[PDB]
Amino acid sequence: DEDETTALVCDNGSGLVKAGFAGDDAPRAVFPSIVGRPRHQGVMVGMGQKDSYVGDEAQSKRGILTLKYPIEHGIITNWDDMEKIWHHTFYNELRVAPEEHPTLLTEAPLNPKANREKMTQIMFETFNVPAMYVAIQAVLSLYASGRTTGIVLDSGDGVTHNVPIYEGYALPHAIMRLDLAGRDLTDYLMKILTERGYSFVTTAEREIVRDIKEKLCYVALDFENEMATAASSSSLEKSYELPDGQVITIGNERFRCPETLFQPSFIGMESAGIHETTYNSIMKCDIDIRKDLYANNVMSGGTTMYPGIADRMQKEITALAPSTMKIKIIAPPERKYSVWIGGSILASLSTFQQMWITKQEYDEAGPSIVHRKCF
Amino acid sequence: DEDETTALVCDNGSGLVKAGFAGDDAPRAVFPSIVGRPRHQGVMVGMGQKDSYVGDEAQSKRGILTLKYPIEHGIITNWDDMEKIWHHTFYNELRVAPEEHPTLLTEAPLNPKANREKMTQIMFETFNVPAMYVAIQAVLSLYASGRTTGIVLDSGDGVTHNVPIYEGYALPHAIMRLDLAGRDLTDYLMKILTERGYSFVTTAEREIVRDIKEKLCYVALDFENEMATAASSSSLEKSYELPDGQVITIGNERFRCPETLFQPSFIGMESAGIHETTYNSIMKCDIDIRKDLYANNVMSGGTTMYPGIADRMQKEITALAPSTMKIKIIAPPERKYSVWIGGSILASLSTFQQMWITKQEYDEAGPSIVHRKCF
Amino acid sequence: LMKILTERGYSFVTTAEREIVRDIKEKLCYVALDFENEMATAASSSSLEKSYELPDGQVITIGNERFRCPETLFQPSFIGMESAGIHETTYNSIMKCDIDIRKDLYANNVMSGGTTMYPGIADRMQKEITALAPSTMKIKIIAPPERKYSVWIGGSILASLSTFQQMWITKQEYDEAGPSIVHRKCF
Amino acid sequence: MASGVTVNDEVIKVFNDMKVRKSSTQEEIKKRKKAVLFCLSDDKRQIIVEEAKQILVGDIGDTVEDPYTSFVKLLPLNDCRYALYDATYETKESKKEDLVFIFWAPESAPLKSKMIYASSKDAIKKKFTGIKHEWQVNGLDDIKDRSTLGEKLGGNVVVSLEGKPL
Amino acid sequence: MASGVTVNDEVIKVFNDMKVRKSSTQEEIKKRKKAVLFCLSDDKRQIIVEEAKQILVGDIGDTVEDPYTSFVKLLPLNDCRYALYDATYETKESKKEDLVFIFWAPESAPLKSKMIYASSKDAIKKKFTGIKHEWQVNGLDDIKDRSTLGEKLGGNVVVSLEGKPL
Repeated sequence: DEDETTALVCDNGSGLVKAGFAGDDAPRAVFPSIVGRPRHQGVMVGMGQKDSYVGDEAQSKRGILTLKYPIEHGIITNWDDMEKIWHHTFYNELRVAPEEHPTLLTEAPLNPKANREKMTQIMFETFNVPAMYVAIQAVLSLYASGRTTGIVLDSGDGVTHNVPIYEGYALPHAIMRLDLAGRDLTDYLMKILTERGYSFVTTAEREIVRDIKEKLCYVALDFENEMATAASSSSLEKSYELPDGQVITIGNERFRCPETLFQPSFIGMESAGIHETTYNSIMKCDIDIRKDLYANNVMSGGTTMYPGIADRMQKEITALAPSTMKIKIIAPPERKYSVWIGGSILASLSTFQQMWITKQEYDEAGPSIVHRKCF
Repeated sequence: DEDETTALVCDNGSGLVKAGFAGDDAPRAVFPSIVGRPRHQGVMVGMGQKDSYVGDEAQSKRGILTLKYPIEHGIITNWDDMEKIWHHTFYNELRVAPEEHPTLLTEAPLNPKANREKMTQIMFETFNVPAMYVAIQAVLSLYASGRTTGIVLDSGDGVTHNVPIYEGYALPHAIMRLDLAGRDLTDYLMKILTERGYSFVTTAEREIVRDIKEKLCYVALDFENEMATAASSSSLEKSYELPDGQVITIGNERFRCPETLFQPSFIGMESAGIHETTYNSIMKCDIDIRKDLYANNVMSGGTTMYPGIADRMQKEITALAPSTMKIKIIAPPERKYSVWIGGSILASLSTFQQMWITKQEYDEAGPSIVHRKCF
Repeated sequence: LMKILTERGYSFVTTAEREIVRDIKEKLCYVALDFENEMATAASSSSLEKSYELPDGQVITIGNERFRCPETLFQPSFIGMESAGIHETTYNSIMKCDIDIRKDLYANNVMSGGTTMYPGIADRMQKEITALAPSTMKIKIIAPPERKYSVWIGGSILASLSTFQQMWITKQEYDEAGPSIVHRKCF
Repeated sequence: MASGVTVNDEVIKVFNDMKVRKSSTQEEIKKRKKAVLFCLSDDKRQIIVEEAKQILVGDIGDTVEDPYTSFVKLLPLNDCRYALYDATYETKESKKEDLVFIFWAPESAPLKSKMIYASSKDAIKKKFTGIKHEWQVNGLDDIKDRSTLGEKLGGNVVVSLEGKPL
Repeated sequence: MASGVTVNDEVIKVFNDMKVRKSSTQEEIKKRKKAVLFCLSDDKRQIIVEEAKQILVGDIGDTVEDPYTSFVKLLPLNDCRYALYDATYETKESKKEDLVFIFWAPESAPLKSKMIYASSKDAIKKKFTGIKHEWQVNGLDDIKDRSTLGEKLGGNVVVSLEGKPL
């Protein structure tokens, strides 16, 4: 009797949770890590059988919830709403009881090892999973670009993490985080639109500005060229309809928005820009491998879906790096799910009980099992 | 020559410049040897009321400066910037012109001896000094301990050094630098606070984390035993209230920060730890004198102020040195200022007048007169 | 204010009535210190309802509207935005300032503008921000007498100073330095 | 002409006696300035020195219980001024002898004094470079208490100040 | 199970034929080839051999160039593979010959090939004791050149590779 247990694949992500089945190469749900518990203010119309409104449920229920974020930076900032992420994902979105069905979870860059223990715990205590694994997000994103050594990133609405890697093993000295993110780019896009005189004030208006960010914004090859071209050709500004035929136009904002990720002073951030942070991340690594890092710059993450960003990164890295260095930036056909797609392939790669922890190995070794196994 | 004018004592240490008057066993200035050299914005800084910012005044300039030293690693990387540091030390922080009163300085950690002729220059040429002297740092701390023989460990916010001394003479072939700077144990401390989820990233928060360094850290008597105890010991976390009243806690990271002196591995460095560097330094000295050096290990610098450090060295040295020998660690009360205190004691004796190099000798004999008075 | 004076059947619409609704806003409206207390204190009084009078001799009555009106500035949820209150926006603004200066913003909350003329508003602001801020720190609000005009009054005092010697924004200098003169005639 | 009052280098003469020391055996005891007052000149153009008790390091023996305490028996109750201080304070790890800038602007003082004086903050703070602390003084009853001469430096002194326990 | 996947003993058999220089009299004539290509099996548990022209040393004496410069005309353009090669190089002092592990992963290839080959390549790297150099290669002109191959054998080498000036 030969059939295989189609495992569950939850990327816990950079505060954007991504859920599906293993070997199926599309998600089944994907939502921002928001859990809303109720306010007494407004009207609350509780017609489900829980108080915690998770992801989509909070996005459809403005003003009347107090929101709390169980993951923000890829670290789990809270546990008691984070259960309710997984709980809703299994029993409402994926539509299964985990009792027979193995689960791949993901660990993000810089996460403590006690957060593996309580993840290994909760999957065997609260969700009854027969066997589980904790994959490291950056290595899945690197392996989706088909490299074993190189530098990789995620860049989302949470944070941007840079991770240099040698042979699947991440180099911890040189991992860097830039906390200027796609959040601040969305709310900066909303700023420059209200400066142009267009109203956006609710979260239901803000997530239409977040739509405009995804579908209409891009990185310029350099700013002043694009600005001079947009000024001398006002015809390059482009229209957008809202979901009820009310029309806007946006142009010079479409690059002037993403540009502040290469220019921290335009938004009032101390830090290095992504180019500086990437070069600093490579430069805090060992002197031999730096040239294979320069030649394996894998762009991945939600915000890296912008046009022009790989083109601009090749330009910025050749301004920072010595001219004897052969730079090769890579930016694959899909970038916001590269973690989860690598996870779905890895969670459908059957055979050899090395990485995946079966229930019996927790019932022998306790929570410490994950540090014998997830090398 | 017996005139009641009090000499200006300036210690450079490893990276922490300290200044005041002689006679007083307490300084008037203690600061990091830092200079903010423009990051990109040089043309927008250069239309200001000055170009170039030194000291604490440079740390209150957000993002727009690359914050570096002249005396970065016990050696100088720019002389003009070192003069700008000493000119700020005398004509700002201490409020003096070195013309009015003589000055005692300290030889920089492991420098080639022509480095102090440029120090002799800048005193007599730029600051118009009447008379000066340059002492070896570690000998002053050893004489405050009241031996003439020992092995002095400096550990400052610049670098760390083991310096063997026999009867006032420093044994040069066995002085061993450990490239671990207490300045950038703060970089590690901020990195491991980012593993607690905290967003601390600015130039202001870095000196709040330097207060956390000197306030809340302690050396664990064993790391693997404390890491095992930490999982049960809810007593490990210590509270800190931030400048605007918001309370945080720091636990494990209180013993990681000092453990990076015994495990340079935990900050990703190839170097042996302070215990090994002390042993390796004694074992590059002569077969008889090792006997006295093993009994006279003198803890000095700033990053030997951590509770448990002398205690922990009395453990680790007895495992590498033979149990037939009589290993003792010595750890003075005033250790972090011992060098400058000894510089003030040296600049408050009266036995021989023209033991200083004078301006009147300098103007005919030049800088190299220094090696005929300064050991 | 006229969206709740609708509950009394006053079908106000014109600029000639917006005159009268302005005059209730200036001469009759106050912020509550505790909204439940000010409702209970009104209901335990033998007068809460009171007449105002229009210049032509006609009369209109106003009651608890006097504090139901102001209160939606302390919570925009009542008029039906998602937006936080002025105290919450003040402390969110303070919280987004640099850690080495947040300490002194607590003590230096200057209330200017036309809507700061309601009684109880500074007093309520100090009572509200002390629930938001860590109570080791101390809060201080300041609302001037001529708080209505305070920004223009400080402008009138600046206008009267003749010491142009490090300014030079003039109709000679404009024609070299252009529209952007204002950014190159300051430090 | 819509433009704030300009300070010139008369104030830098009085601050010479601050910006540098001399030898402690005599010269500091006659030439370290501990407190001095500055005012707007009522031609309405510049901040000048107000030659009403320039306090030093001799006078502390004769009458001056604290330097600033003798200066708090001059300072106008309902009008604004500027001042300097050379603060003598013992800490855990250093004796500090550091320069402070004072804005005196009583909470009840005229808006028409306050605005002219307060907008000169930039102008004086550029010229009096070598200061390390700033005292905001909101009236008498925000500086008659000897401790807040340490709190307005950042409080972290925690040993002694002006020869008094702290 | 997320473990990666393993080699059939076939790859280890041909590796021990390939890793040595063999007897000059016959084996280095028409038994020594110096290139091989491996594939991941379609049950997807095993790494196995595949086609790619394993040209012999003697075929260069028949009618051919160096076997690497004829192997590289049969690399899958749209699938990831492992190749193994004995690189014969010719320096400023002496000849040397060293074995290279070549992970081939072309940028067009399926993500589901990329991941499984990239994870399992360490579990064949750690099986071929006698490799001294390694590369991961993704463009056809990464893997097809001898000059950029001599850069990965770099370290003062220079001169020649497979009888060709570097």
